[PDB]
Amino acid sequence: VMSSPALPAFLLCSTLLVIKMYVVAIITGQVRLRKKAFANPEDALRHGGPQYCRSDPDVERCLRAHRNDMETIYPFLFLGFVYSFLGPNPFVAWMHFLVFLVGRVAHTVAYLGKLRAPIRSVTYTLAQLPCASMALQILWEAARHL
Amino acid sequence: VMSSPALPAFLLCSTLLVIKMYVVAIITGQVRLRKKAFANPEDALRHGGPQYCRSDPDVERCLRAHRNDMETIYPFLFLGFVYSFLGPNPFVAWMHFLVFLVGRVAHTVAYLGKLRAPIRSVTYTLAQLPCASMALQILWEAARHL
Amino acid sequence: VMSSPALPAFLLCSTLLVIKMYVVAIITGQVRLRKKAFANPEDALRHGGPQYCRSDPDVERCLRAHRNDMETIYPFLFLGFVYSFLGPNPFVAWMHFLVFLVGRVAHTVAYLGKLRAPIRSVTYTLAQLPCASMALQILWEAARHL
Ligand SMILES: Cc1ccccc1-c1ccc(-c2ccc3c(c2)c(C)c(CC(C)(C)C(=O)O)n3Cc2ccc(Cl)cc2)cc1F
Ligand SMILES: Cc1ccccc1-c1ccc(-c2ccc3c(c2)c(C)c(CC(C)(C)C(=O)O)n3Cc2ccc(Cl)cc2)cc1F
Ligand SMILES: Cc1ccccc1-c1ccc(-c2ccc3c(c2)c(C)c(CC(C)(C)C(=O)O)n3Cc2ccc(Cl)cc2)cc1F
Ligand SMILES: CCCCCCCCO[C@@H]1O[C@H](CO)[C@@H](O)[C@H](O)[C@H]1O
Ligand SMILES: CCCCCCCCO[C@@H]1O[C@H](CO)[C@@H](O)[C@H](O)[C@H]1O
Ligand SMILES: CCCCCCCCO[C@@H]1O[C@H](CO)[C@@H](O)[C@H](O)[C@H]1O
Ligand SMILES: N[C@@H](CCC(=O)N[C@@H](CS)C(=O)NCC(=O)O)C(=O)O
Ligand SMILES: N[C@@H](CCC(=O)N[C@@H](CS)C(=O)NCC(=O)O)C(=O)O
Ligand SMILES: N[C@@H](CCC(=O)N[C@@H](CS)C(=O)NCC(=O)O)C(=O)O
Ligand SMILES: CCCCCCO[C@@H]1O[C@H](CO)[C@@H](O)[C@H](O)[C@H]1O
Ligand SMILES: CCCCCCO[C@@H]1O[C@H](CO)[C@@H](O)[C@H](O)[C@H]1O
Ligand SMILES: CCCCCCO[C@@H]1O[C@H](CO)[C@@H](O)[C@H](O)[C@H]1O
Repeated sequence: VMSSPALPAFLLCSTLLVIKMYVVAIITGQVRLRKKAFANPEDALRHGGPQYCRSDPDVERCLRAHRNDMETIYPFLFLGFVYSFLGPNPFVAWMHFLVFLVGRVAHTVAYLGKLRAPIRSVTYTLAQLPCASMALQILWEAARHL
Repeated sequence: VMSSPALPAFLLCSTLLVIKMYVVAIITGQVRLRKKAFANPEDALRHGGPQYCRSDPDVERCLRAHRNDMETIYPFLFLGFVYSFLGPNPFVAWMHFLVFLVGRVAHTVAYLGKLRAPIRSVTYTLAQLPCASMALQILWEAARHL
Repeated sequence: VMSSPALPAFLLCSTLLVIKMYVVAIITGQVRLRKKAFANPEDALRHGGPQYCRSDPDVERCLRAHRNDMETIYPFLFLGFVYSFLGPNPFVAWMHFLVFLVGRVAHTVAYLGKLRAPIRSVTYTLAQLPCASMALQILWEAARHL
């Protein structure tokens, strides 16, 4: 974990974000149970009957939050890991990881909590900024070593 | 690959799971062809006409299995890789990877095979357990190096 | 970045592909705005009224392209990284990464541009070939170190 000074901070933030995705998965399951809205007939038949194989807006919302996480957090897992080894300024790297962590936690709160627009959109944008920054830095480092 | 004693086992299990996801992708395509259920008008027009741009429950099921894989296997690729470098007991690490591999293969069989509830849900839970375990271990290691 | 001769090429191609996924995300948002097709009532109410919380075929197409990217590019991020450290022939490794990069960029163009079948399907197949190749190579290396 001490292979680079920024690595511990990266691993802390990334792992917290993975756990945060698992929290969304757990919430999704609980909403399915509460609202009796199952994706599969085999699930529905165990939990009240075939009529409960149905869509639900809250389930769909949970799935959107989880999908958006997959569209954003998974790239961060890659970019942040590589970036940790490019010798960035420790504080600067910290700030990249923290902005992503805070932005993404806020995104899930804004999504699942149905907060007014443009709160969710702003949190998404905030979090994407350090990702764009790391991506460009990796490009320069990779290109110059070709 | 010998950068850590647990790494070969991790790389074997992870790569098998990636191949298992590709198998789901291949099955999905075959179901689309068999059931004539295409997502795109350009596909449908090559394969019988515009009426074949349509949803199908078996195609949707394949997509759910693939999506669930993305929600679970992708985090494992990250967590398991990092965990391999934290000096875990070789046998203990093996067990983490094997439980995930077996649980996830069983999950796909239970999903695509339409096995009775709660078989699929149990396989998902089984496989998530070693992921939660690795995530916590990474948190402790990262935090203590800050 | 010089931990292995193939690594710079891998990091260049992978990071470009992550940026290419972000481009799809940006396009998706712009299509939502242009076509007034929002996934969430809170978005719709800021942008003209509740009737604009609705699906749209172009938005759905963008989401399919992005999802297909998640089904294919994310595995490449893992496989290509590991493969970079297995001492492959530099030119051979380059070719694996370039075929994936070109195939995937072409895939997005074919998907979003609604090009005739089987153009998109062929680009997908082309790009999967080096992934299958790397996966098998990782399997052999991992297995022989057990
Ligand atoms: C900077 C970056 C780097 C890497 C990847 C993506 C991006 C990136 C690119 C673009 C955007 C990006 C693009 C449109 C954006 C925004 C951000 C924001 C914050 C708004 C809301 C505003 C502030 C106008 C408001 O409502 O007042 N719009 C309009 C909008 C609103 C709803 C929907 Cl569904 C789609 C589009 C956000 C990003 F994170
Ligand atoms: C432990 C862990 C670590 C990390 C991430 C997630 C989790 C995790 C957390 C919670 C669960 C978790 C939550 C509800 C669960 C289960 C597991 C299981 C196995 C059941 C079925 C039972 C056994 C009751 C039955 O039917 O008899 N329920 C109820 C249920 C059933 C169907 C649907 Cl769609 C949603 C919820 C599964 C997990 F893997
Ligand atoms: C080789 C590999 C390695 C790893 C993972 C997957 C794969 C992999 C496996 C299979 C395929 C794979 C499977 C069916 C394929 C193709 C490739 C191609 C190119 C076609 C179009 C043809 C050429 C027949 C035409 O239309 O003339 N079909 C038929 C088809 C068409 C549309 C839909 Cl929705 C589903 C299936 C593509 C792959 F990339
Ligand atoms: C990481 C997981 C974050 C979970 C954030 C959940 C925010 C829940 O927020 C709640 O949402 C309800 C309906 O959506 C509203 O009725 C409540 O007013 C609101 O408190
Ligand atoms: C990694 C890929 C695993 C593929 C597992 C596929 C299991 C197929 O299982 C089959 O499913 C059919 C319909 O779903 C049933 O009619 C059959 O009884 C059953 O054998
Ligand atoms: C990485 C992002 C790639 C973007 C490729 C977008 C290709 C757009 O292609 C355009 O699509 C329109 C409708 O789909 C058609 O009407 C136009 O003829 C076509 O030029
Ligand atoms: N897949 C996204 C691509 C763009 C994006 O990520 N937008 C942000 C800010 S508006 C978001 O939170 N999207 C909601 C979602 O993905 O469900 C979408 O459909 O909107
Ligand atoms: N996205 C999941 C989150 C929870 C989850 O992964 N549940 C397991 C056990 S019930 C599952 O197999 N879900 C089916 C699916 O994701 O389609 C869901 O909608 O259910
Ligand atoms: N999830 C894919 C699995 C197979 C696949 O990736 N097919 C390629 C070639 S036909 C594709 O471009 N699929 C379109 C898509 O995923 O939306 C599907 O539903 O088709
Ligand atoms: C998409 C808008 C976000 C801009 C990200 C800024 O990212 C910055 O880019 C500079 C030039 O590449 C780099 O020198 C710098 O290290 C990086 O932080
Ligand atoms: C979510 C329920 C799964 C529990 C995972 C247990 O995980 C365990 O956690 C302990 C305390 O952090 C660790 O000491 C131990 O290494 C780890 O295997
Ligand atoms: C799914 C069809 C794609 C085939 C990928 C070919 O992949 C090849 O496999 C050989 C045998 O494992 C390896 O010796 C070779 O390094 C690899 O490039």
